[PDB]
Amino acid sequence: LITDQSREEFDILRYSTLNTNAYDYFGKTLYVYLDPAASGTGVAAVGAYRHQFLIYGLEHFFLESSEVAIAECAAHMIISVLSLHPYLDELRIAVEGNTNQAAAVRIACLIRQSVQSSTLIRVLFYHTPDQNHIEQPFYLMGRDKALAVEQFISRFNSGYIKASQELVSYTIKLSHDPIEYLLEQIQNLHRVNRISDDLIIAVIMATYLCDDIHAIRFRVS
Amino acid sequence: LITDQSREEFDILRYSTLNTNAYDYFGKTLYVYLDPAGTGVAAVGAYRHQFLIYGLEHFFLSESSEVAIAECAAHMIISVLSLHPYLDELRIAVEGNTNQAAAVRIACLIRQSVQSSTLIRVLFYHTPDQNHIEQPFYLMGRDKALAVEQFISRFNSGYIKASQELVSYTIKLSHDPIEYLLEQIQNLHRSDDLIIAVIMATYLCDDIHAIRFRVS
Ligand SMILES: [Mg+2]
Ligand SMILES: [Mg+2]
Ligand SMILES: [Mn+2]
Ligand SMILES: [Mn+2]
Ligand SMILES: [Mn+2]
Ligand SMILES: [Mn+2]
Repeated sequence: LITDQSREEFDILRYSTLNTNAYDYFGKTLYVYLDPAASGTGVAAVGAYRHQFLIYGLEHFFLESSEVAIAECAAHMIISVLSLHPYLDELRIAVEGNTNQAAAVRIACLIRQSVQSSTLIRVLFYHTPDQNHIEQPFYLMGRDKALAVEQFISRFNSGYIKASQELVSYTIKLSHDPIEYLLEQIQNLHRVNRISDDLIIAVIMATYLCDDIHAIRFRVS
Repeated sequence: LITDQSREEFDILRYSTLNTNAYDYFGKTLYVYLDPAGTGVAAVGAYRHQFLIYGLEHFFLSESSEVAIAECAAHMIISVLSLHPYLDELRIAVEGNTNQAAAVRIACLIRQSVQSSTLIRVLFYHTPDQNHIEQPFYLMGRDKALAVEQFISRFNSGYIKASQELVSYTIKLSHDPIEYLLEQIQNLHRSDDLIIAVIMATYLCDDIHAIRFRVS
């Protein structure tokens, strides 16, 4: 399914971002995605380097309002990633509103609040047309899922997704190695009972939406 | 000559060997080379079909000329094996083109420094001379060209990489060992004593070289 060799490499080879002053080959766009949800919240923040993908942040979160914390957990990850990578100059963010578009709306709003208080930046959100035929800041996930998974798998096995040394994770880092933790969940992927899959799904997606195809669904919030 | 990328990537891609606990495709064997007099030493191993640098030394030289050279080489090694327990054998080549005899003393001294300090199989590269005496040194001739060609070809293709925590005692704290070798890499056209040590180490990792290594 997913090759031991591809997994190993993912583990023992991470990109030493803080080693160079030559940024001329990395992205400048941080792309982030979050699965909200007994269950857990997944957050992944990725960017490009040459023709490859760099994971800069992972959160997986368990539980005053669910919604205020969820927002704050993610805003915290972004302001730290951004801090460590000054070549970044734009945030493209996608919030899965799949079980409750209502809540996810506020969560978008809240994240932007937090981030822009901290730091000066472009902040766009994944905007999809609602029921009154009107654009909102949530991702409704569905028929793409399959392509997205079958894409990562392949991208993964060929070594295109790489972690960074200085990857930020305030939820996972004090208990596990973000990356080994992630692997336990990649190890668990299947094509299409008790298997929290929220971290990996968040990764997969945050990697799929970076294309040109979706370059326009992101829009000033 | 060498890509602006293959450098850039060397700088920012290093093996983090201690999150893994497989070592299923890790080179158990560690290859070491040294060029005597600037003197240069390189500890090198294999990952799958690619190479890693584990350790690096450029030492400048009070008497007992051969003892310092060897003692320095040895310290690196024991530091390096201590960090990578999967390492279980040792293939050391000691260049000797000025004096061949002094090459052989340095050989035997390194041998003693290690086996005193740790229990491990240790082979040296051998070469016949006047009397057909298979003697524990490597003589470096027409191959330099070849070996270096292979190296360019390998390094551009991204197969020669560094361990994120690699040993250097002779270098590390006013210079970064990686940046330090890297400046010597931008020099090569087919002083330089370190990179030659690197070029040779990797070169000797090849199966076609195995029988030349024996128990000293
Ligand atoms: Mg640098
Ligand atoms: Mg591991
Ligand atoms: Mn979900
Ligand atoms: Mn979920
Ligand atoms: Mn020499
Ligand atoms: Mn020399």
